[PDB]
Order: sequence, then structure tokens, then C-alpha cells
Amino acid sequence: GDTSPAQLIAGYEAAAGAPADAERGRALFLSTQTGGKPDTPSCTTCHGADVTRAGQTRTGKEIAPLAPSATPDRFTDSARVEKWLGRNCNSVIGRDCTPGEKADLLAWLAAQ
Ligand code: HEC
Repeated sequence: GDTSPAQLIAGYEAAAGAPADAERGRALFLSTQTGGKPDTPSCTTCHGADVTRAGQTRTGKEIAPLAPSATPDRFTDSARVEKWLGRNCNSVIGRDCTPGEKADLLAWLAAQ
């Protein structure tokens, strides 16, 4: 694509002022939130708790696995990551994700 997963995470770490923490990324992805839309309390609502398996939209359509081990071109387009993180962080958490959250989330997801 136009980027690597490491280039994306390094850009978020620089904006956050701190290195990514994959354990924090895992905890946020699996968390149940209450600030967003009622139908999407968690990232897992659509991507599941195991991102090597397919996910599902709110209507039951299949979403390709988020793990790069299952779907190889993941996180290789910078605009596509921002586009989905913009929409999905707002739906789940109710606000954009911070650069530190994005760094943490991608560092966990990029290793799956
Ligand atoms: C359903 C309403 C979703 C919720 C809740 C979350 N995501 Fe999602 N995500 C969804 C779709 C339909 C898509 C696009 C289709 C695809 O196969 O990519 C995505 C995509 C992403 C991506 C982009 C991956 C890439 O190709 O670079 C990321 C990084 C992502 N989703 C992360 C993510 C997080 C962190 C979420 C909780 C805040 C989350 N998603 C929720 C559908 C839905």
C-alpha cells in the first residue's frame, strides 16, 4: 500500500509523546464502553474478541478478520486506518481516539 504498520504506529507514538503499549490496546479493544452509540458498546461488537476470526456488522454481514495474520494487507493504507478509526472510535467510545489510543490499538492488532 502506501505505508507499513510500523510507520503508522511510529507516527501515532510521536503525536502521543509515548511508545505504544499493546497490553493497553488489548484492554481498550475488549472493553465495554458507555459513551457511544447504544448498539456498539465495544470494538468486539463487530470484530469479535479473537481478531483472527471474521467479524460481523450490526446486520450480520461478514467483516474480514482484523488480524494481519489472517488478512495480509491490514494497516498498509494510512487514510483507510484513519477513516475507520474516526468512525469506529466515535461509535464505540463517543469521541475520536487519541493518538496514544490509536498507537496502542494498532500495536496490539498488528501483532495478531
Ligand atoms: C461495526 C459497527 C464496527 C465497530 C463497532 C468497530 N469496527 Fe472497525 N471496522 C468496521 C468495518 C465495517 C471496517 C471496514 C471493513 C474492513 O474489512 O476493513 C472496519 C475497519 C477497521 C480498521 C481498518 C483496518 C485496515 O484495513 O486498515 C480498524 C483499524 C478498525 N476497524 C479498528 C476498530 C476499533 C479499534 C474499534 C473500536 C473502537 C472498531 N474497529 C469498532 C466495523 C466496526
